[PDB]
Amino acid sequence: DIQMTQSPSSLSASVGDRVTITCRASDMISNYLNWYQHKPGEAPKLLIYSASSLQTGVPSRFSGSGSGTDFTLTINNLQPEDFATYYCQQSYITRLSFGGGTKVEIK
Amino acid sequence: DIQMTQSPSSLSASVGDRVTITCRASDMISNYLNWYQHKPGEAPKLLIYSASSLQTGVPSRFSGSGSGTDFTLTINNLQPEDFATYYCQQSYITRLSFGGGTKVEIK
Amino acid sequence: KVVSTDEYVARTNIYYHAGTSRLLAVGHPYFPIKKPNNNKILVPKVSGLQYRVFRIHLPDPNKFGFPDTSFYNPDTQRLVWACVGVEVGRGQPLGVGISGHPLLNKLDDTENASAYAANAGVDNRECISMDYKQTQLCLIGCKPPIGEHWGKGSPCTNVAVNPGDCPPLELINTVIQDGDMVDTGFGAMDFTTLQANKSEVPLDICTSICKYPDYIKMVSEPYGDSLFFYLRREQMFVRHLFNRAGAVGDNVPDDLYIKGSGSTANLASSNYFPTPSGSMVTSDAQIFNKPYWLQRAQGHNNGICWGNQLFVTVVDTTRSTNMSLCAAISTSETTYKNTNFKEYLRHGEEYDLQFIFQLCKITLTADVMTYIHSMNSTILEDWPLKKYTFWEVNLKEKFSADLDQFPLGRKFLLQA
Amino acid sequence: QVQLVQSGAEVKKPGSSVKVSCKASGGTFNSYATGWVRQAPGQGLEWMGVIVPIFGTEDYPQRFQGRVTITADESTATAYMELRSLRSDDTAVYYCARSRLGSSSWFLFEYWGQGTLVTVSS
Amino acid sequence: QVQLVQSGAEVKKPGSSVKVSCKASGGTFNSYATGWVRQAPGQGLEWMGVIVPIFGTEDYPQRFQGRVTITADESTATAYMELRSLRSDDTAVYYCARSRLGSSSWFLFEYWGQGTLVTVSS
Repeated sequence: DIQMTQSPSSLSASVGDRVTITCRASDMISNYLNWYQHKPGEAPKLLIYSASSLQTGVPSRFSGSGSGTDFTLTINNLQPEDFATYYCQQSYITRLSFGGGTKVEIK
Repeated sequence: DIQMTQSPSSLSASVGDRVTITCRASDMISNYLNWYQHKPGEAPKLLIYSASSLQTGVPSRFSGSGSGTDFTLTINNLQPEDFATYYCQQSYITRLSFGGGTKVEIK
Repeated sequence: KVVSTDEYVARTNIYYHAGTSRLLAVGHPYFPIKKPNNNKILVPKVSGLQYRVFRIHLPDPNKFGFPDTSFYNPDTQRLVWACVGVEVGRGQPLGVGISGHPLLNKLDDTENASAYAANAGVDNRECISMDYKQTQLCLIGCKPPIGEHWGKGSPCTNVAVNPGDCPPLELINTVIQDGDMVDTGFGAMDFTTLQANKSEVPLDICTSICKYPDYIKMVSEPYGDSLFFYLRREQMFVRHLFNRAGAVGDNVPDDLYIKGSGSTANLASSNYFPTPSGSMVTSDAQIFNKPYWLQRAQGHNNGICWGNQLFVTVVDTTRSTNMSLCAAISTSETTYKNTNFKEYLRHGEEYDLQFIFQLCKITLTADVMTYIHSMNSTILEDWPLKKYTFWEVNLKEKFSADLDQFPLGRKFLLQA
Repeated sequence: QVQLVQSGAEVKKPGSSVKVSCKASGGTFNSYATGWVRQAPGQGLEWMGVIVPIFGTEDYPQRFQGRVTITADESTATAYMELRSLRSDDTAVYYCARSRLGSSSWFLFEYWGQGTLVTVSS
Repeated sequence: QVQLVQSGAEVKKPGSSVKVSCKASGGTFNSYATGWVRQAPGQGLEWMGVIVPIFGTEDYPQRFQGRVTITADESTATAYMELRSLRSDDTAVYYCARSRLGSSSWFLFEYWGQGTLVTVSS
């Protein structure tokens, strides 16, 4: 299988800031990376697939970029509804796996 | 066959506003959606076909977008001649069907 | 114990000639044409890959009017016909016909590939045509032929059956009738019951049964009444190699491959099927328009037509050209439009048959009576096939003793 | 340009059959696909059937099969719609929609008739 | 639109087996790929297995092979997950993720269940 590392594990931000989360793969996985958002009491929700494409109904303030072993998620103009937990997921092989998770909090 | 749901069923607007109408399909129909305009005492008139394309002779203030099961019609800078009834139509199969219809009125 | 007919049947030196004038059949090569409101057929289905079964009726020689009678004693003799020569005349030019499906289940071309199919769709069906395998065959007998095919069986009741399971398979023997379908390169199976998507074989066999003659069972019959003579000739090769689309019924074992990644994360279809092709029609390879002499049959029956009845089975795919017809809706236009013309397909087929018969007589002693009664009870009573369809031929009014007045009689007199 | 002209208003009794025509007048049409729509008093639009003589297509909704027949004549460029076993809920306005050969799809119904009123009552 | 509904909370003893269901209610689904996820108290998300009935794919993680079975029924559009030999560390919330045919990839898990709580204790 493939192990994935997500950084950082926790960060604090204020409304209107820019937040970046880095994701690193143990092998070359091309662009087979997806980003998920999870809030307490709800199901996980997909934001970015194939490391660049934006899911329908998602604000354009979310973006993602990367390839090979390095990927990143960017959120511009943070809003009060953006405070959640974010996860990587590789889909290079049929034995999928998740990252550690990054929790965004209020400064 | 395929059932289609159109929302809302009635709305009131003023001259110069933006009006959006949502249309939902019971199955995946790709981009096989068309929008029709109907006024009392006249025949129905086509505006948008294939969910994105604009019919010749139609003002550019009309637009449409969507895919899969969700589609939408947008009208910007509403004029006095835009007050009519609007219908969805799927053409994914040869057994075509219409939506419920949305009536735009004067505030 | 079964004895040969040469022991208890005596042959005389009287010969007769019989023949049909001309048989024609015109129709649609794929499906019948029927009225929308009614269910009566307007245009039948006539194809080059249909079994042609002719059931031929002969006069009763006991009641037949012979110029001379002293050659036999009606008090203790009975008469019967024997076949000694057959010719099947076959008109029309040589040709090859093709068939296909507008929604045939084809996924990819696997003969040569450069990219991997990593995404599945909803409907991947295509409009595909091909030409079938080449086959000629003729069978002659006094009983209708026997064919075999693959069909569904009765499952065991120990465990329940879920939707989508593989149907059980068994081999079924039936009687070949006029209008049945011959094998085309996909096997001898019931396509109606063993295939549910209706999109795996072309339009003229997708709801039919393809049958193959049961030669082994026919030649092993103790009396040998169902086959006096037979000829066969068939050939085919492979033109295209494709996949099929659908859900995977049986998974490939994990010890036959190494798993991939990226585009090859999942596996492509392993339900490969080929496209058949008959090669080429020539005049030198034809088995028709030639006389057959029935000197000595393989079985114990040596051409005796019990019950005044004959059966001839013919298959010939070497003349299967379909004609295209066009009709103009409006002729008041000087520029071509696709919507101003209508297209139709037709197939026509021509036949001729001619026979030489010999008169035989049988002495009815107690042992002979017992043997014939054990062989067939209806023969003594005369001195069943009502639920089958054959092409009926009535030769009760076409015999002549002037043997040299006909093309086949001249050859018969020339060979002897 | 081209204009589609429909027949006049019809008054029928229950149990009878009605037939409506739709003729193209200007220019040369060379029709592509034909379909019929209706509107009942106080209701929306209902598709009633389509024929595409090329590709050999003829399809009607399930609630209308057996009572609706749609025909086209290319020599005179005239479409016909047949309703059998009329009921009191068939009182409505009927519209003829047609598509022209040379367009990008068979469902570009850019040509519409003026509509015909049919009243089924005793 | 379409909503996935899961079964109720489960309380099991160690050594037993549990089975969880996931039914699609609205519209017609025609599923593409099915997978199961879980979250333990105070931990992250763990993938537990995927099946793709087209292409004939069925794959589970190494730490879960032999105890997890994932099944799908297309007639009723219902997914099932089976756990055998339950342990005290299997107390968690389980989520059903599904993809629909007609999308651009098999890993577009846009449909999720509400989650089912499973408690393994004596």
